[PDB]
Amino acid sequence: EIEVDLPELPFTAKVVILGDVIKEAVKDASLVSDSMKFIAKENEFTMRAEGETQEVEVKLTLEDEGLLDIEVQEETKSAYGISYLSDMVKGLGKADEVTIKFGNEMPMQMEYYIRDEGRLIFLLAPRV
Amino acid sequence: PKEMEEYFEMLQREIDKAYEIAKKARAQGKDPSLDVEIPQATDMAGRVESLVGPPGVAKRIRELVKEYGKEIAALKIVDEIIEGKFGDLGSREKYAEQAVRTALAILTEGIVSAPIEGIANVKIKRNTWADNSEYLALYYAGPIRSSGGTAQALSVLVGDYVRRKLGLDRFKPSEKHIERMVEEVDLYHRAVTRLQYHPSPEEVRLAMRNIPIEITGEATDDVEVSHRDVPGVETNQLRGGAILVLAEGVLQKAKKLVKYIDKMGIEGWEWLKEFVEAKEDMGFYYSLYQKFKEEIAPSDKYAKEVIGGRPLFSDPSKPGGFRLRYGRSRASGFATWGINPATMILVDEFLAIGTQLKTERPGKGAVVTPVTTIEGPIVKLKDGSVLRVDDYNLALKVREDVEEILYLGDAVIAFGDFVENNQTLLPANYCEEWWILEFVKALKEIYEVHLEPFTENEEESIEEASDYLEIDPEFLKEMLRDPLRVKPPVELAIHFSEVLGIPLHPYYTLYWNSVEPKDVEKLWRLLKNYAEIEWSNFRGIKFAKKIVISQEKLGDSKRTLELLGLPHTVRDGNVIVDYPWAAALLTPLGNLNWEFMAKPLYATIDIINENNEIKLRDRGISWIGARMGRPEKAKERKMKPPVQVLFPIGLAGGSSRDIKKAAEEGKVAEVEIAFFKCPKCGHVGPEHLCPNCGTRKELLWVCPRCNAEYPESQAEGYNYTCPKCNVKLRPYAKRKIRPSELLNRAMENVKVYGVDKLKGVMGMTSGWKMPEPLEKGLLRAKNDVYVFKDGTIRFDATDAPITHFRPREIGVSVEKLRELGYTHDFEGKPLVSEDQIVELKPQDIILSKEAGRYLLKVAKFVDDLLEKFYGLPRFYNAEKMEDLIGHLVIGLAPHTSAGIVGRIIGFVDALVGYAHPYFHAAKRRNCDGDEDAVMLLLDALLNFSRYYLPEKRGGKMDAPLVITTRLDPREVDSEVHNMDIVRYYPLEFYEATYELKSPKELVGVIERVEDRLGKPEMYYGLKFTHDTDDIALGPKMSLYKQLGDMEEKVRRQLEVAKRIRAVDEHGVAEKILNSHLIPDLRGNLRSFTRQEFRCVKCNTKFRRPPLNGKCPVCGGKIVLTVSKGAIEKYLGTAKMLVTEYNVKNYTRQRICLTERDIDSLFENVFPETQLTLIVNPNDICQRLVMA
Amino acid sequence: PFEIVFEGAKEFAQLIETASRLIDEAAFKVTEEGISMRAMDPSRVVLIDLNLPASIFSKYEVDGEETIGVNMDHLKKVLKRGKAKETLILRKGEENFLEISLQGTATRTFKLPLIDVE
DNA sequence: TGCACGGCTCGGCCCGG
DNA sequence: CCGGGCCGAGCCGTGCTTT
Ligand SMILES: [Mg+2]
Ligand SMILES: [Zn+2]
Ligand SMILES: [Zn+2]
Ligand SMILES: [Zn+2]
Repeated sequence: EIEVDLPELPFTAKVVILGDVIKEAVKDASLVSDSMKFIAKENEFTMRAEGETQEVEVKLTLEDEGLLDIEVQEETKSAYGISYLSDMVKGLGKADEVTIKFGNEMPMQMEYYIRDEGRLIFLLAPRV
Repeated sequence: PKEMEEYFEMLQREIDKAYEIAKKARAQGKDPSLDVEIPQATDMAGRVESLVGPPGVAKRIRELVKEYGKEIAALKIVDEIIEGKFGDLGSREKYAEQAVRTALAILTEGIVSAPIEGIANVKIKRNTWADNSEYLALYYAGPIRSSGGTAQALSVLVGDYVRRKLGLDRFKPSEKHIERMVEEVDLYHRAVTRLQYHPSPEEVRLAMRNIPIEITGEATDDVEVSHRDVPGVETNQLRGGAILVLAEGVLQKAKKLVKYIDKMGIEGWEWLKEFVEAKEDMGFYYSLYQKFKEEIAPSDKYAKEVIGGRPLFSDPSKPGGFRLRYGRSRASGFATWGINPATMILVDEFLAIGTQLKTERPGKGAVVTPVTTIEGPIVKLKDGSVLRVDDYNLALKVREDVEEILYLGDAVIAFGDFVENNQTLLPANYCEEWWILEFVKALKEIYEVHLEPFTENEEESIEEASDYLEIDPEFLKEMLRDPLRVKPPVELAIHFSEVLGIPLHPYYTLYWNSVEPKDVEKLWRLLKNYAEIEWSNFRGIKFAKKIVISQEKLGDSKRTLELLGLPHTVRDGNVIVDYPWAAALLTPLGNLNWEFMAKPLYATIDIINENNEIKLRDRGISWIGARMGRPEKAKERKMKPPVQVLFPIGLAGGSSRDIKKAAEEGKVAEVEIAFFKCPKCGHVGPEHLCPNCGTRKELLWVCPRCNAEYPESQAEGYNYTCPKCNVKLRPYAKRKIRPSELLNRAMENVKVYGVDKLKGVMGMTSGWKMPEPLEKGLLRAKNDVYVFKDGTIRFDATDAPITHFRPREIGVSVEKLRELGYTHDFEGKPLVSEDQIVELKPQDIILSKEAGRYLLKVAKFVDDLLEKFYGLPRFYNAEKMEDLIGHLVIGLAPHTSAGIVGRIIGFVDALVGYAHPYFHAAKRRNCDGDEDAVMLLLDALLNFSRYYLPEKRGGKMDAPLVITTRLDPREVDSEVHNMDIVRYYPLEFYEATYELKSPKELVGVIERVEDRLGKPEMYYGLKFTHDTDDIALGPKMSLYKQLGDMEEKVRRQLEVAKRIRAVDEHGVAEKILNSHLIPDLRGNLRSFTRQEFRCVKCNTKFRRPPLNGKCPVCGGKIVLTVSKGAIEKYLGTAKMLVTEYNVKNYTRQRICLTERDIDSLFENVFPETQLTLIVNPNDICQRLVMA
Repeated sequence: PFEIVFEGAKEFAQLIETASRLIDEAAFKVTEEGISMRAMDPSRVVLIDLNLPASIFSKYEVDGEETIGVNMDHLKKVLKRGKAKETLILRKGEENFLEISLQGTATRTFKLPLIDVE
């Protein structure tokens, strides 16, 4: 047994989406690049993946069906690996809500509920 | 004096700190031995006593060496052992063997493994055929092929001395012996290796008929001679180890061998000495060129073969190639070259830091290092402009527009490389380090003011000089401090040349002697007639500021401007030459005041100097040729199939020898292994501790004949011989083991459950067949590291030299350096800044970042081992690669049996291992393409064992049987004794270069490492000539490593050859390449019609296929060994080369017939059944035939 | 600068994948009438010709005529990333980069560099 | 001693029936 | 939604001018 726990972190931006969109976006980023960048602004969530030469751009708005809501304390952006993201996001259901919290160059937190009471949480570290 | 002693004391302290923990862990009885199996030495005598013995010889070796020397001491030790004062041994052959081993260990400093591996046996044989008299024979094994020419020659010499001292007659062969030896030499040359040497039959006959000993040994290759059944020899196959010592030993090292003999004062080899003796008006620059061509003739042996994908960077001694510069940089000099990173970039990054290239003049081979204080290429862009790309960023920026490389750049080659190879000095091109000496001398001779370059001068002299020359004193100080970076403006250089009377500054000298005087006459006429120039003034000196001439009027004289290396630009149909480079061209020509006229038997510079008042020196007169080979390397070490634990599994694991998979399926494996028995209860298995009671067990000795088992205590009483029989016992026997139970016990022991794969070995190659604990394998698998034959983890990398460094290059703070021990900089001032230059201590190393990444995993594995398997506190406690600074390693060369300790101080971002030249010499390495290993000290201490070494013959090569804790420059090597350690070469050297002298005539004018030997100042103060901004600046990976296909490789290589002006691709490159593809095409085509079919299930090979069609006595099909696609894999590239370039008709017809021959052989098996829609795919064969 | 809209990106992906099996590089000719392609395989045994007039396209907008070349593998992968009911959009600006966007449940745009083919 | 071809086996994806 | 087909990986092999 090894004890580890992280205190509550100040998460400037918080967005809840569906599993399918994140799954496809991670797949595309892996197709082009090796890392992903999570950028969110007022009523707008976008996720990019810049390859050596190619480019991928996915953007969404609260008015879109992909997102359910957004609340951005201030401008935010960060990057994470693609291997771990593909490992954890795989197996997500289509009709599943996923809550994502992240800020500036600090670990992202993803979580979703099991039968309205269970819960599974991930804590992905940043790059650089 | 005292800092060196403190340094060595700290090293010993850290070594003791590691050794204590290694001893504590090993005493718990979980390993093959109850103590560490790597003793530590301090000097040559200790290494010799450890490696070969006999005991107590260390004191005698020390005293004799201090009295007489090395050779006399070795021979006196031979005599002392022969007399038998170290204890009775036995027969005569025992005495001879012991004496030869000890002596050959003494003479080679006891590093290489020749005394232990090369010499297999010494025996006395009778000359039965003629006289029956006795003579001595030496048996040589395979590992003698690696020792070296000097080692082989000294082995032969010491054998001859011992046999002379033993009262044995000379060896006397027959004529059939000579004929068989000649045939063996020829067969080895034509079937095994080129030997890098090939003596003539007469020379070999002389040697064989004059060699007083029998140079023989067992078979090593699968080839049989025709002169069969020669008496006195127990084999009819190739004895490679016996002939290598003859060819590359005494014969190839005659000069050094005879020098050694003369030093020893032993006679009888006068024939070899005699063999060695038998083997033994006009303008100034016109004459100099003639004489230079007469004496130093171009060499071509380096470019006799070009492979596909490895470019040729210059033709032999062709202008426009590598400009020779005499000097030694911070990180070059041992055998390496200094290169500008801009030239690395502008050749498509085929050159990277640490890439080897086969050179022409000084030696054969070198490694490239970045030097930013020398010049880069001069290129011609796609719009017709000329540029001087002396900067790395500019090279990155303008790489796309480059159309031709007019000049390639400089190469800095040390004076100690010319002394080593005995090469006549080539004339020196004019440079800044020569101009500064002339400037200082003239100032002193005219004004009586004393100044010195590259150092600090008194203020009064600076004020006097500045007042006399009327310039800024600060500028004078700066220019004298770093003449290679600070240069005066062109007008000031002209003023200096007017006042003092010295040639023009070498920066503003163009390549005048690269054009003919008639071309300069034409250009002078054009400039005088149709050019518009703007003049200036400076202290009564008029110089040009701009030249504008229309392109149409200039005509075909634009090539003269390009061959002079003159930067200009083209705009609106005009050619413009700008401020610094208008006076560079017009001042030598007298500002168009005296007409330029050609003369016979004169050069351009001769006419300029005869007519002009400001003199010039030839900026480029010596060029070198080089070619690519052997990219760099900083990779790990793995066995042919990767292994993680030294545990036999057999075929129960599959092709990949997966122990975990075999354990899962409940399989039972039968393999040869060693069992141990617990004395108390009676547990038996392949373990060192009994699980029930945890007490050390005893090895079981088994009689092969009746399978009786005897514990270690019992077998000792029986002398390891069965009582019921009369045969020797064995420590092992074929046995059955269940992997599941053992793996589960190991997993429970270390608490490591998630490991998916665990690779093992098919069978153990040692004579004990002891297995390694499975816990170590599990921890290795968990931490992702691999094991080596002796039970250690190793990392291989190319090696480069370094003597001074900057704290900023290696990313270490000044406070950390002060903690490590560094306090001053190389000039004596305190260390306070990270931009200063600090001298490196002899045993401090600078690893790469790949090495750091791998050694982090190794450190984690060692910490886990200590915490889990042994129950001791962790040692390294590292989370990032920079937590390893201050920790020791072991350096080891692949052909030696002794290592040396080193300390980590920083990391760079290249793929080489930087270290002091003494460190590389201590491993007997030359630093011109060699690769060596490193391992953490504690890992080797805990893991290395002598019971895991293969028993074949060379299982002891490349193993740390002993480690050296101190470094002594007097006994590391002999090539590093020629390195130069001066801050700058004197004027006398530069003036003597023009006389084409030899380096030995001026060896006392330039201080070398040899001059300081013995005195305390051989670790203390060494210096360099050229500085460098960064030591790891430039491309880090060769482009050769990211090309996939052979056609793509050849295409890129040919494009590079096209760009460079001094290569001449158009036929030479393609012909030399075709003589690398044609041999493959023809050899594979011939070998197809006489192949040998093999069975895909077994490995039995049949001369001709079975009539049935399937392997009898097997259940598998029959396959080919030379497929159809193996013949014609290089046909497309060969056709491209023939059709795109200018090759002789002979080669074109050869290729056109080869295609037809490939097509015609398969006419009845693969008929051309498919028609095509379109034809004429740019074929050259059909066109040639039709014409 | 053109704006081409195609419904059912899956059928377009299938068509391009079928075309790309034999050949490696091809140049697409686009004019005021439609898109046409033609090439021959390296073995000189198959010739494939394809045309797509403006009638099939839901929205077509082209000025003049141009030929656009690109690697078949990367285009095939990007099209394979499409779905059954999405609408494919081929658009380009002055910059010589081919921008492909698929607008279904969400909008995703890829960039595919151009290449010149004889 | 690095490269180039050609027989297995052996899992991870996929796609359609 | 369960199963074939296809495609890397990873082991064992060969072979590298010659009247
Ligand atoms: Mg070497
Ligand atoms: Zn027991
Ligand atoms: Zn017996
Ligand atoms: Zn068979």
